[PDB]
Amino acid sequence: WATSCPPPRHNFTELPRIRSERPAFELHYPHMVERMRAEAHV
Amino acid sequence: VAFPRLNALSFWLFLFGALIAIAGFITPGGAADFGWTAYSPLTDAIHSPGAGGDLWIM
Amino acid sequence: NRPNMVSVGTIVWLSSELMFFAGLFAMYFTARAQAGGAWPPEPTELNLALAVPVTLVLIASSFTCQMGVFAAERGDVFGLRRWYVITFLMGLFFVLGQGYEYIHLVEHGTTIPGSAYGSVFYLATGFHGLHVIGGLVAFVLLLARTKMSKFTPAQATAAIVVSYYWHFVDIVWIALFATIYFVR
Amino acid sequence: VETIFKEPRWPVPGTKAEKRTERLVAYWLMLGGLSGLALLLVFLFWPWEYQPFGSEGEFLYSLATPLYGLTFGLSILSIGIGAVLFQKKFIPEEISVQDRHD
Amino acid sequence: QSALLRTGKQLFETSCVSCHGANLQGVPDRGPSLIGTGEAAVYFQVSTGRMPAMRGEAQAPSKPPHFDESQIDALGAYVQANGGGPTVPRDDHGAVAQESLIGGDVARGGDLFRLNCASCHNFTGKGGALSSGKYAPDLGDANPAQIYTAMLTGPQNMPKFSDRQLTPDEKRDIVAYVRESAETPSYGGYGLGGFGPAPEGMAMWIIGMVAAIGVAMWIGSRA
Amino acid sequence: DFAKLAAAQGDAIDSRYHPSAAVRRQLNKVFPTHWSFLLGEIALYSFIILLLTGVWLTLFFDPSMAHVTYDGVYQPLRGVQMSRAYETALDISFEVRGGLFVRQVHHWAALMFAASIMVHLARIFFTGAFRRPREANWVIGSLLLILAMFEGFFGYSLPDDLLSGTGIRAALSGITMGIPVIGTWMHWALFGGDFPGEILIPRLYALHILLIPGIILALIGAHLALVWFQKHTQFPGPGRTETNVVGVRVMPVFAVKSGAFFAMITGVLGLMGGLLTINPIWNLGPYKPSQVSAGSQPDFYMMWTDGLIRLWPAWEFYPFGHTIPQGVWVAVGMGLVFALLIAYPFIEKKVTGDDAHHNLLQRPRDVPVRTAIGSMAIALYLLLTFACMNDIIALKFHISLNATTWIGRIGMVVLPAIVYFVAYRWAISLQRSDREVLEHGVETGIIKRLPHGAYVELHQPLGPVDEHGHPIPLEYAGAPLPKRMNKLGSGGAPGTGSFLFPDPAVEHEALTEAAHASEHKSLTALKEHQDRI
Amino acid sequence: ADMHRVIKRKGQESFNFGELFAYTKVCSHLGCPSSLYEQQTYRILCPCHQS
Amino acid sequence: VDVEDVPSAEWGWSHMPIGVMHIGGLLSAAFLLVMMRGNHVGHVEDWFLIGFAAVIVALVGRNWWLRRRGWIR
Amino acid sequence: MHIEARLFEILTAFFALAAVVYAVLTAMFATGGVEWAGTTALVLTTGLTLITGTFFRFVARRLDTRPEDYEDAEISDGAGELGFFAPHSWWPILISLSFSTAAVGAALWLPWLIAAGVAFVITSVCGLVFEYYWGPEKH
Ligand SMILES: CCCCCCCCCCCCCCCC(=O)OC[C@H]1O[C@H](O[C@@H]2[C@H](O)[C@@H](O)[C@H](O)[C@@H](O[C@H]3O[C@H](CO)[C@@H](O)[C@H](O)[C@@H]3O)[C@@H]2OP(=O)(O)OC[C@@H](COC(=O)CCCCCCCC[C@H](C)CCCCCCCC)OC(=O)CCCCCCCCCCCCCCC)[C@@H](O)[C@@H](O)[C@@H]1O
Ligand SMILES: CC(C)=CCC/C(C)=C/CC/C(C)=C/CC/C(C)=C/CC/C(C)=C\CC/C(C)=C/CC/C(C)=C/CC/C(C)=C/CC/C(C)=C/CC1=C(C)C(=O)c2ccccc2C1=O
Ligand SMILES: CC(C)=CCC/C(C)=C/CC/C(C)=C/CC/C(C)=C\CC/C(C)=C\CC/C(C)=C/CC/C(C)=C\CC/C(C)=C\CC/C(C)=C/CC1=C(C)C(=O)c2ccccc2C1=O
Ligand code: HEC
Ligand code: HEM
Ligand code: HEM
Ligand SMILES: CCCCCCCCCCCCCC(=O)O[C@H](COC(=O)CCCCCCCCCCC)COP(=O)(O)O
Ligand code: FES
Repeated sequence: WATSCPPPRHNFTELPRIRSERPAFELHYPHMVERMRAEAHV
Repeated sequence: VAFPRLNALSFWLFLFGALIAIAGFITPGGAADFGWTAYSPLTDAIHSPGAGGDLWIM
Repeated sequence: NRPNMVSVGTIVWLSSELMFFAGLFAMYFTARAQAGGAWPPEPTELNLALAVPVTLVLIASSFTCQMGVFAAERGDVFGLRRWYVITFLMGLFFVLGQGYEYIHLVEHGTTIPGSAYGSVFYLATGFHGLHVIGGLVAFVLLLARTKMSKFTPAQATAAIVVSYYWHFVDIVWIALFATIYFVR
Repeated sequence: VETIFKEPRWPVPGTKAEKRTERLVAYWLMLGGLSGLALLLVFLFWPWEYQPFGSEGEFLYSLATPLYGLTFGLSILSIGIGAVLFQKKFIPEEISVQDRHD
Repeated sequence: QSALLRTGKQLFETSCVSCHGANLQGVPDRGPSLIGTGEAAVYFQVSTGRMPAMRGEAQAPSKPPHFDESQIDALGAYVQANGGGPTVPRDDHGAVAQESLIGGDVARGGDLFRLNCASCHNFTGKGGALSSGKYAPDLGDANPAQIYTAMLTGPQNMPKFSDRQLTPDEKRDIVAYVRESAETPSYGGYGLGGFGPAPEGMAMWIIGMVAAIGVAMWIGSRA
Repeated sequence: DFAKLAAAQGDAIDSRYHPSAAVRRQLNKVFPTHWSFLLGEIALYSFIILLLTGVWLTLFFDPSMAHVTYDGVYQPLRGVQMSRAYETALDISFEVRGGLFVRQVHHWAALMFAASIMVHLARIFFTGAFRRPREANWVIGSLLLILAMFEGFFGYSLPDDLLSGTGIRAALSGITMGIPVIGTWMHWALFGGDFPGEILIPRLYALHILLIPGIILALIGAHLALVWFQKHTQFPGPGRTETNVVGVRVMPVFAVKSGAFFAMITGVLGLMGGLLTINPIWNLGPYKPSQVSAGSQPDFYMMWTDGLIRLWPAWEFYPFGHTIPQGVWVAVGMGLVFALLIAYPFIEKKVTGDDAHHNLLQRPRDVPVRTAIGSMAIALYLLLTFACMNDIIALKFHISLNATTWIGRIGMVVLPAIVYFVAYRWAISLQRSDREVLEHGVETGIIKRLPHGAYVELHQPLGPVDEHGHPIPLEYAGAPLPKRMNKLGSGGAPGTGSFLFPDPAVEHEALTEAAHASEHKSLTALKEHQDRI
Repeated sequence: ADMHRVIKRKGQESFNFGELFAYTKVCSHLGCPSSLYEQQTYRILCPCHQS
Repeated sequence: VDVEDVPSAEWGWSHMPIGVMHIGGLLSAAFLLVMMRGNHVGHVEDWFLIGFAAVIVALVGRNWWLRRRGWIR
Repeated sequence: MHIEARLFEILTAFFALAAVVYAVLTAMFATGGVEWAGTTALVLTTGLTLITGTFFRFVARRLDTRPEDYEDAEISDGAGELGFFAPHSWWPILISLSFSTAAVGAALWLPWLIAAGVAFVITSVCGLVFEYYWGPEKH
């Protein structure tokens, strides 16, 4: 979900920083990076 | 993928393998009639002599 | 560094091949348990005067195959060809040795339809013999590729993964040789 | 007709590869001669007469005609292979352009 | 021998009653009557492995035999005891005659085979295709007794050849041609299946033309 | 010694016939070196082998239909009544040393001759070699194909065996007598009476050894003379135009290549004649009208004729006390195919409207309509050929015989339509694949990850490059475009030496420098010539 | 047992001797001998063009 | 046709009129239907002919309608 | 690639325990003694993970931390050429057709068709292997 629809021949014209299991969510919503880390554990 | 050529080989190998098993219907005896679990000795030449079962195996 | 993608793929596929021989071993062991006391039954008479020298040749082929791997990693394409040609010749002798033993066994009444032991013995060893034949084809194909272009690290990788298959084939035969000719 | 390219196959003399290529062409020609000689000997001395079914000589007669084609076929084929190799390894490579005037 | 008849009925009760019934009258739309078929029909149908059948189609094909030689004789005797019929030839020892059925005049057998047998099969007896789904099988695996019984009994779609239409001497000569032509090696090399132009053309296109074209690309150039 | 003799004879010939300008103009002729241009030589070489083996067979064959009693060595046929044609045919294969080998090679040579013409016809059709000014050249070749089939058909009918006699009885008799108004008059005239008569085999023997081969040789001579004097077409490429031929001269490259190719064709035919049994007439038996066999197929080049008979439905008309059998459909359809094949270039030039001089061949992908039409014709021919073999296919492959007839019947129209659509798209699809290389270069297959995470594939430009990495797109020139980097020399050389031991390094470097220098000027010479013109 | 399924052709009703029928061996299509007579299906097959 | 549809448009015959293929399709189905007039007693083959003829007719009609409405050219 | 090898070792331990327990549980409790067809598969199932797991262990101890094996790795750390990946090839469909031809011959037991399929497979496999190594034509 971090690439265009449809993806190019090599699937990626760029790559975001991968720090968790949801790199696309982190990239599209930078303001939620802090919330996910703090609220991860109940 | 790791092996682009081998990935394409899997598709065609599967497609031609699937067609061979289905091709038992055009035979006069018919396709396989012993079930997908093909229990023994039902799948045997004595109990399954037609070519439909042979095409199913290959 | 870097993991060898071709080596990883070959090793992963080689492990799957072991499950193919698992089915063949199951047929032999299932028939062995139903022998009732005679395994192998008459008139089958296995001889170690021919199996042992042929088995030793196949074992010695692994050493020559490994010698070619060292030459391949060193960049000596000619040294790789010399050791793999010798390995091919001794690997071919295994097929001829196995085929010669098949002729005598058939003439003595041991055939695939003749006995249940003949079925488990021939399919288990014959399918391994097909693997040896397939390995010999791999040796020829790889050797033919060495004269097509310069010796590249990718070319050397193909030599290594071919030896992996040969080592797997030799190891499988040792299990088959011990199970059949010793565990009776 | 204009020959725009014409060079010898072995500009560098005294090379082991050139001698090796000379032997390779000769080996195919020698094989053709040996097979042709075999055809002469097989056609003259091999048992060719028909043998009835169940006879001792039936197997030998069954190989009479197959041996005739094996020796004759391999002889001229080997000569042709050597001739092709000589053209591709010793005859100079040339490119010629001819005006059609059609 | 009462033991042989009882043994044959004992095999019949567990193998053949499903399609032929308990009294050999035949189950309608499942199997015909076995009354009058004789021992020869049962012997051929069991030794060739054709019976017991497993399903209804164009022809039940051949398969490995379900009963051994002793059981075939018992099965044949039980059917023979009900309605009679032709019997398989036997030698002096009482076993099924195999070598004694070979005729000494193959030339007559070849002409008889061409006139009466080479229509459904081919000249060399390789087989042929019948009307719809049915097909004549290969004759290279049938022993002389099986051929004799097939001529006597006339399997599914095969005109019955009686001992009057074809005398035992003629039948013995016919199987002589069939048995001889099966094991005579081809004289011009590989037999190519012995079917005629059909394998010859396929072998030509895949061998001679492949080699000729492959040689041409070696000699010639691309682009 | 030998050098003096060479000049002695050379001056002797020149002083009498002055064959200097003529021979030099024949030893300087340039022929292109494309692999597909050797396809026609296979048919020519096969015909020569047929001439040599055919002459040998005429010294032992007695073409008679008089019944005789066999007294030869073949035990399974002792006493069997047969004609003299079948009597001597067995004598050749059994009573003559090497006769079976010659008989088998001759029959295999005929199959190569028929197959080579079909393959050679495909190249002429798909590459457009039939266009102006070679319309008559196509017509002459088309007659050769028709003559070859009938010559071969009369070939295996000579031994008078039950397999071919059945084929003669159906094809030559029933179709001929089923023709309207003048159908039984031709049959009566050709057979000299009712089937089988007593004159068919001698007449067929004469037509097969003298008349038809004589016409074929005359047509081949005109065909080869026309090709030699009207020049040979060449594929588009570097230095290739429409007013010049690019290749090698006859002496000595083409003469050696043509002579060597003849030797290897003879070896292939010689090996097959001595490794595969063909037409085992002794196993077939003499022809009797009361005897028949399953699988009575003719030879492969005549199977499509028999396949049309099997597939065509039972459509007869009975107008006012007369009868038009199902053979009229096959007879008319057979003539229609020959008429369409011969007159194709004129049809194409009338439809397309292109009536210009053509010397450069067209790639099959560049002409999708003709490629689709040819693929459609090939598919129809293959379906007709396999329909003739339906009974054996039914027996071997476990298919209902009624199914095989109806599969061919429905497939006779459905399959050609499907193949035309696929071939039309495939040919146009190939053009797009070439356009990709022109505007993007050859894909090296190497994937590189950019620092920002972009995945790109390294491309090798085929020409000049613009400001940045991307090249300027080239224009299609009708020539094949490389798509594999190994074909461009990126793979290098393994190293000079034997298969087991390496040559000295100085020798290897000298040889690789010589090879690299040779390819540098070989390509430059073509570019220099191309730029000049 | 199958005699009740026999259909007679006009002008040929009395051409049989009971259960014995005589038919020409020459196929009406092109003249091949059509002698692949199946006894149960009562189908005469011509091996040349599958009639 | 033009370059974008057939890149080698000027290098050879690349256009076939749609009328020939449409009429040929109708004749293809007509030939399938008329073949039901035969000596065969079974009707399994008759239904196969009907299905193939219907499929061909549907394809021809679909192409003609799309061409008429301007969706495809 | 420590985690990659740990996955196969975890499977190796369970497969080894199941094979040993089930063999010893059928030798004294199953009717007829050891279940052979059934045990042999379990024992060699461990070998499948053992071979892959051991090789991954040896590979991991040779190479240092990869960019994909680094908890906090940057995208630019992996910049560079990855390797060779085939752009296009029609050889795989020919190999499948060649293998299917032999299978049909094996199913119908046609010795000629089996031999043709085996020859086709070798020819098709040769093209796949040599596709990216054939040199330029020497003319
Ligand atoms: C440059 C190129 C030019 C040169 C090319 C030419 C090469 C030719 C190759 C072959 C040459 C052989 C010469 C010797 C001939 C010979 O002396 O032979 C003996 C006998 O042997 C067979 O007897 C079998 C038994 O021995 C009998 O006991 C048994 O009875 C009998 O059974 C029949 O009879 C029964 C009733 O009796 C019936 O019940 C039954 O049904 C059947 O009819 C059997 O015969 P059959 O099954 O026919 O074949 C069985 C075959 C198995 O097949 C085959 O070889 C198939 C392979 C070849 C056939 C030809 C090609 C055909 C192409 C395919 C059809 C392709 C189709 C694919 C479709 C794709 C596209 C379509 C859409 O096993 C064998 O021989 C094993 C031998 C293996 C040889 C392998 C070749 C080695 C090559 C190595 C090269 C190295 C060179 C490297 C140099 C650097 C029969 O022939 C007999 O007549 C014959 O007499
Ligand atoms: C017009 C007509 C007759 C056609 C209808 C019959 C028909 C449908 C043909 C195909 C028959 C088949 C293949 C049936 C079996 C089931 C099956 C697997 C078919 C379809 C499967 C499918 C769709 C895909 C699987 C993969 C695939 C596409 C490949 C198939 C590979 C094969 C084996 C194809 C060949 C089929 C075929 C019709 C070829 C026959 C070749 C011929 C004519 C050879 C004759 C021949 C014979 C008869 C010999 O005895 C012989 C003996 C010794 C040496 C040589 C030969 C020899 O060449
Ligand atoms: C034993 C038995 C019972 C069996 C039956 C007998 C039998 C079948 C025997 C046949 C034996 C035969 C025919 C032998 C073949 C020998 C042969 C062809 C060559 C021997 C030499 C060889 C193998 C190679 C090296 C020797 C060498 C010097 C090679 C080339 C020789 C030279 C310089 C000239 C060629 C001479 C030659 C023999 C070849 C003929 C080729 C011909 C005639 C083609 C010319 C030609 C061609 C090819 C065109 O393409 C063409 C296109 C358009 C218009 C016209 C032409 C045209 O005329
Ligand atoms: C078409 C009507 C045939 C004629 C003419 C001949 N045979 Fe036949 N044959 C035919 C069929 C349909 C079958 C199989 C029937 C079944 O139920 O499976 C057979 C079988 C044989 C066999 C058995 C071969 C075997 O099982 O291995 C033999 C030996 C045989 N036929 C011999 C034979 C002879 C000698 C013939 C001439 C008198 C003859 N057949 C003609 C079909 C037809
Ligand atoms: C016995 C039959 C035939 C023989 C001996 C034969 C032989 C040859 C030979 C040797 C050539 C020289 C160039 C080449 O090989 O491509 C040639 C060219 C040619 N042939 Fe054939 N061929 C035959 C059948 C045919 C057929 C069936 C056709 C057309 C339907 C045909 C049409 C042509 C044409 C047009 C050329 C010239 C092509 C060009 O100049 O590029 N020939 N033939
Ligand atoms: C294009 C040319 C030719 C073709 C296609 C051709 C084809 C054939 C074929 C297929 C046969 C069958 C062989 C067999 O069944 O064993 C045959 C037989 C024969 N051919 Fe030819 N042939 C050609 C030229 C010639 C020539 C030039 C001659 C004589 C000089 C000749 C003489 C014979 C004879 C005598 C036979 C019968 C011999 C026998 O069947 O044993 N043929 N021909
Ligand atoms: C029965 C005997 C058959 C003889 C066959 C021909 C053998 C002799 C070859 C003659 C070649 C002489 C070349 C030469 O250098 O001598 C030359 C003689 O003068 C000539 O050029 C005569 C030209 C006639 C040649 C054309 C005839 C056909 C030749 C075809 C060859 C394939 C000597 O030239 P020079 O003095 O060295 O400059
Ligand atoms: S000849 Fe009897 S069906 Fe055509």
